Amino acid sequence: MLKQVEIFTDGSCLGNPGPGGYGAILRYRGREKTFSAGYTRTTNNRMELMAAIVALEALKEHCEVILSTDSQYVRQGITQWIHNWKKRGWKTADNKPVKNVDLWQRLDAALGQHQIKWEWVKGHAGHPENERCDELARAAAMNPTLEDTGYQVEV
Repeated sequence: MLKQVEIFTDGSCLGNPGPGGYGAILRYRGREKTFSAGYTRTTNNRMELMAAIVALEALKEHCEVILSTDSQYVRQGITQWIHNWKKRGWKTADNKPVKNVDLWQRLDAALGQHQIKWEWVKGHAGHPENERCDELARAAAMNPTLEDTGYQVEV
C-alpha cells in the first residue's frame, strides 16, 4: 500500500478551440482509479487543468500527494502566476479576470486541502502512467460527450 497519493495527468485538444479531452490516473486507498472525458469545444490548456482538477476532487481527506505531468501551462501557473494572482484578486495587469480563472480557482480550491509535491516530467521521458494518460486524453478528444461551460473566446 503506497504511503503517498500518486497522480498522473495529461490533456489534449484537436483545435483552438476544438474537441478535447483529458486522462488522469490516481493511486488512492488501495486502488488505481482512471478518469477520462472528451469535451466538444475546448482548448489544450483547459483540458490539462481539468485533468488535475478531477483527480484532486476525488480525494475525500487531506492527503500527501505527488502529481506528475509534462504540462507546461500547469507548471507555469503553479510556479510563476498563481501566487501573484491571489494577491491581485485574480486579475491581469490591465485589470481583467485572468484567462481560465474558472478552472484555476477550482484547482486552487482543491490544492489547499492537501500537501502537494509536483513532478515536472518531459513529454518524451515520463513514466508509463503519463503515456497512458496521453493515450486516454487523445481517445477522449475523438469522442467528446460533455460541454466545457467555462470556455470563452473572450475573457
